[PDB]
Amino acid sequence: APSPEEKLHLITRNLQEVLGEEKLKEILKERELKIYWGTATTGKPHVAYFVPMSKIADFLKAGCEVTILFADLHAYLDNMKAPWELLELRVSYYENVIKAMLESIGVPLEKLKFIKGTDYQLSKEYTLDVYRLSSVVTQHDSKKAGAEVVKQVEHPLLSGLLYPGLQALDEEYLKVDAQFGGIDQRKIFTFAEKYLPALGYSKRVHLMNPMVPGLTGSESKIDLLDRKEDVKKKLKKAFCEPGNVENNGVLSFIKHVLFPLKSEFVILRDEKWGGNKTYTAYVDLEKDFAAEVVHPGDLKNSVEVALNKLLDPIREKFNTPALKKLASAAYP
Amino acid sequence: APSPEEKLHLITRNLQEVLGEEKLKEILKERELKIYWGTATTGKPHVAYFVPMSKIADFLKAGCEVTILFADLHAYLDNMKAPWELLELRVSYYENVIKAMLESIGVPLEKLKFIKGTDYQLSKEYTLDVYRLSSVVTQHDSKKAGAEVVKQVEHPLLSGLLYPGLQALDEEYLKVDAQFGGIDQRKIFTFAEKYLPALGYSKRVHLMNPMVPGLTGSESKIDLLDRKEDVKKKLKKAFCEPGNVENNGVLSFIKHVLFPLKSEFVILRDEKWGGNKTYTAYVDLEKDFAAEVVHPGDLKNSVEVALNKLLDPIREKFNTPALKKLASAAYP
Repeated sequence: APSPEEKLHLITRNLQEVLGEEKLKEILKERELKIYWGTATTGKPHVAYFVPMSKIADFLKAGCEVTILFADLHAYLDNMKAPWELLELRVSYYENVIKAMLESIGVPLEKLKFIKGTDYQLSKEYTLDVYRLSSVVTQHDSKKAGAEVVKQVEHPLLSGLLYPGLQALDEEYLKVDAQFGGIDQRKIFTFAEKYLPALGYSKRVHLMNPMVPGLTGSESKIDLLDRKEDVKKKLKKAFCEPGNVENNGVLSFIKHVLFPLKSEFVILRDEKWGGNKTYTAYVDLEKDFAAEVVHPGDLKNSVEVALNKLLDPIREKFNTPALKKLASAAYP
Repeated sequence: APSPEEKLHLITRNLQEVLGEEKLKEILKERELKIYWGTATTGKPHVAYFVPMSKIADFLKAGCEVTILFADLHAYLDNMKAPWELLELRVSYYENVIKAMLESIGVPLEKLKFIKGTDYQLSKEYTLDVYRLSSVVTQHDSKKAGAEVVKQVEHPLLSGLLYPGLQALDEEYLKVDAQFGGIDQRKIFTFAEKYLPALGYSKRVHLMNPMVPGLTGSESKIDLLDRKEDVKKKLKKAFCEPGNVENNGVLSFIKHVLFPLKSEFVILRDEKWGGNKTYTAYVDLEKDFAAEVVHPGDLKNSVEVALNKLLDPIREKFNTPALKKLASAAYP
């Protein structure tokens, strides 16, 4: 063990949609799945970044080979004045924060690979394939395909129409069986399934997470390096309506990040209201929240303790001289 | 000699339009002009190809450094099934026919350079600049810019929007001061003058020939290798209306190809109608044609003799075993 059925469950739990189940099962009967996930390197990640990271951890725990693609070429093109280093210092900050996050979750990293787009997206073979793609991709499909995902400008750039085919070719050049992302990427993924065969390449399996509401919703966001006192204050302002299970950023963070750690979640609650309870199925926590026997305040306190456990080793790592230095440069 | 004024006259005679006269004169006060001209390598050239070749000959005679860019990458992308070799055999046919044409005109070739697009259009620096261009070129300007020139399809390809910026970057990567082409390329040329500075590169001088009506007008066309008997028959079917000087493919071929050889043209005419006459100014031939004292038949006979003089060494070169072989392969 784990068996092919167990691997399939770990790979696909919590996803909104799977494209390519037939090929996914054929691969898992024989060998480990190869998957990539792309990240931008521009913003400053906050605790929402744990939602894709929780699936990356699942893939690693299932035995998959996981490549994380850092989009540095794209980052430079959306801010060409944005000085050289600063872009690659931010790539380096993202690489170090992802490693720390996965170490905190607690998964084996031997099969995790980090690649930068510029490592190969300017190579002659890849560029020739981009030209081939431009000679079969209609201008329509590229906008259609990119109908969301591409930031929407008034005088839109050519760059926008190139994005979908570059993402498709990354599947082939990273030599993976599958790409993971969000359901908001669905039209990019179906574009890749249509047009890779035109170039003689295989369509890939596509794994799509839901768009998970933010924890604070339901700067102002909890940064991965925020200290305990600010985690505490920001979570106490989090929206969390009593009995609301359908649209609740606190429950969503438990479903997608905290419950999966050990397939359980501890609610901290005063003895007066029943004392602590350990849930072994998310649906059971949902039922009690909908019944209003788990109060929002207690839900938030329960998330605060578990989240601070996840953040503690990351904050400690980033307070060493070498990473404290990097964080300041990447984000003056 | 020749002086800067003489070079300017040879470079710009017969053009429809010059963009960049100020920079052109500044360069010719100091050094030789560097110019490129691009050619496709797909069709089978016919005698109309002498119209751009006559300007290439002028540039060489003026002392310019001339680069001819063979668009082989573009040729492959518009026919990817179109087998490898066959595309490059056609590049080789075009290289050999241009050399023979210029040798027949009689110009020095020391400063003529042949480059294939694939020699550099897949290089990392060039590709990065293509991505930079895509991040400043609006999708509008590229279609606007490409409003003619790009073959017009119903479900148009992305490839079409890339063409104008690739042509612009060729100016920089070929390290020229100027690009020559047809007036039908004007919107591509003004695109290059707008967007090269965005990348930190200089705008170029642009030299534009008119769109010259075909000789036969005014397969069915005279191929550069057609034998004398077929030249004769095809020219006798050429349209050439008596007294018509404004739209006359026979007069246009004389203006753009034959008169420039020695800045004269001999009309062959029977003694009954005045005998032969040597014109030293095209306007003088135009006046006599408009006066109907040069008959269409005599105009055509005069072109037949001069054209067969131009074609004779080309036909002889292409009848050697090595070039006869190449012609058949390039065009089964």
